[PDB]
Amino acid sequence: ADNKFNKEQQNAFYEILHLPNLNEEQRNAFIQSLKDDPSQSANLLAEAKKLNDAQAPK
Repeated sequence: ADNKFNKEQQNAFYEILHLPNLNEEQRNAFIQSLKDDPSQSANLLAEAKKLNDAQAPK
């Protein structure tokens, strides 16, 4: 849990962390990037969401 994020950054953080189809590697990667530059919240969340969706078992 991280409380240094306000709203969008926080949603992005927790959503990326929540993404089940996003493996620990990429999850921790996007999380790291989220923490490194919170300004990329929507961007990283977008990439992570799209990647999570793409990596969704089919």
